[PDB]
Amino acid sequence: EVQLVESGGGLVQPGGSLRLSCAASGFTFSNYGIHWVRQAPGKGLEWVGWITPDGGYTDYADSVKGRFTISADTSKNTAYLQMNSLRAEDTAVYYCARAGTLFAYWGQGTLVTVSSASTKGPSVFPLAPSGTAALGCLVKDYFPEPVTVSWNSGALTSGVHTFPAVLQSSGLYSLSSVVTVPSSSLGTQTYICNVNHKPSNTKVDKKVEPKSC
Amino acid sequence: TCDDYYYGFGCNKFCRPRDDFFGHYACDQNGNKTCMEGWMGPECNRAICRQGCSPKHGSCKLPGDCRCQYGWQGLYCDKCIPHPGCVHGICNEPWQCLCETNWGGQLCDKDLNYCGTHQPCLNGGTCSNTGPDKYQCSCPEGYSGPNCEI
Amino acid sequence: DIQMTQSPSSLSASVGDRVTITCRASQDVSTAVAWYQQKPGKAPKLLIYSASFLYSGVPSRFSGSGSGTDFTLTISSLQPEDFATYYCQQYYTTATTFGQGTKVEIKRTVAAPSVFIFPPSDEQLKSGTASVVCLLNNFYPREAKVQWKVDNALQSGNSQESVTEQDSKDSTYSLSSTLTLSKADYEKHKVYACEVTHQGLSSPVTKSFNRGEC
Repeated sequence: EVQLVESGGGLVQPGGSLRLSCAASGFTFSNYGIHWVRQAPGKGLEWVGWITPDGGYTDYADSVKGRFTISADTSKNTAYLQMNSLRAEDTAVYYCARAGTLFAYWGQGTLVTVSSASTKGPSVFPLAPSGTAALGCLVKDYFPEPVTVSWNSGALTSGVHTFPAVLQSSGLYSLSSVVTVPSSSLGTQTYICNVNHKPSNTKVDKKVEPKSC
Repeated sequence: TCDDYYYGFGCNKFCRPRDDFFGHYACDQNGNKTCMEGWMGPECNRAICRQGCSPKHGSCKLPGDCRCQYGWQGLYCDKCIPHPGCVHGICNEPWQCLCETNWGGQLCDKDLNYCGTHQPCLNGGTCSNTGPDKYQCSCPEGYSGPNCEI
Repeated sequence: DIQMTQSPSSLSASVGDRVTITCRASQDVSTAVAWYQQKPGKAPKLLIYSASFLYSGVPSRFSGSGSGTDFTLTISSLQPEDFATYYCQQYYTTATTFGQGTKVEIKRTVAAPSVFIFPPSDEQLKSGTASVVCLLNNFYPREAKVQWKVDNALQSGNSQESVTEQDSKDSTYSLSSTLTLSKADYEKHKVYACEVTHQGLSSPVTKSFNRGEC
């Protein structure tokens, strides 16, 4: 089946440069083309531009013209987006879509964050419980986005609420991930959060235990 | 020699690629349009249907789908939808219920051999089929009614 | 440079409701209009193409109409998993334009939240900070007033709220309220209370703890 995977996205200094890759599979690459559509946080969809793998033709939006360069490689089945002279306005989730399909196939999207601020790994703290019980994990002080929070290595999805990150006064993001579990299940069944922050290459497995002073 | 989107001997052939309502094509070095996979027409604005899609009863806007016009069904969109709720009948054209031997009428749910199937004439009466779910009860002496029950 | 304008900007509807989202093009774009469903954190999912053609695998409750400059999307009978930001798109030109989006929220019966208070862990206190987390679990409507009272003193400018997107089944929200202070400022107080005011609760619910105590 048709698969489009975007990679390359991360923290970039304003005025800096970044290259994104769109790894395509499940179809003849030379027969279509690749489009790039970005979405700024809390904003709508914006078409950055497109490439024909056959011929090497390119077209861009006036907003990204001159600074952005789209390239392709049929032998790798990969299309690229070179971003230069990066303004704050360029901070968005960048998606790649197959041409000639009325935008039916999109990739998962990669996050490009244009900021002067530095990369920080989060500190993971437990939120110990005290019929029905509740516990969580406090993923505090991290930059940039995103952070993935898992419970019991993907074996716990029911009653789990991983809250959107709040940008603190310090400029660092912080979120909490909670889970509803039976109070009888406590002690017997163990609970561990599986926090991963790829931009700082942080991987934390914090066991949430109920204390008794 | 040639400017952007100009090809051929004297750069007199124009071609700028498209991926919209008007076309889904790239351009070759001869200046000809090369349709994207699943696109058809000199301008590649038409979609290539599912292999076997009915030219008259099936259409395209996405390759390789085969959508159906009201009254038609199936993968190749070549089979008529019989009139609801058609029982022992078939169709040639949509909303038709053509009965076989032997049913009627309209829905082909009414029996043409109601005597053979049900035997409605009681107390020694004679049954003769007169149409769809229609019969005739010829009654013996001392019996009357539509089924020789009185 | 065609412009796509959606109406309304947002709407709240119950399960089984007929939802109608309109989209106006700045120019004539024929049937070159598509509709998408975008769940927060996911790529847009194609619903309708060629202004009226339903994409494969999309529920038949989703339909589209329009030709020229005015296009509409219809959700005949709204479902709890239909919460998203819907976008109309023009592909009359290769440089595709999208509408601003239309948020669709799911209305339901009033559900009172299960309030929980989490005191700062010794591990966070060892790093020099104290975060007091208050959880309002599975509630409807979204409108919920959260007040922090530290030793009966009402707090302001030292707490941040975070709300989850609606549940795909029971259309509820979950909210976190994190009160942040230094290890120093935290030790200067005893009672940390989280007062929750919601339509589901007849009288505001308070969840508290005494610092150090269990």
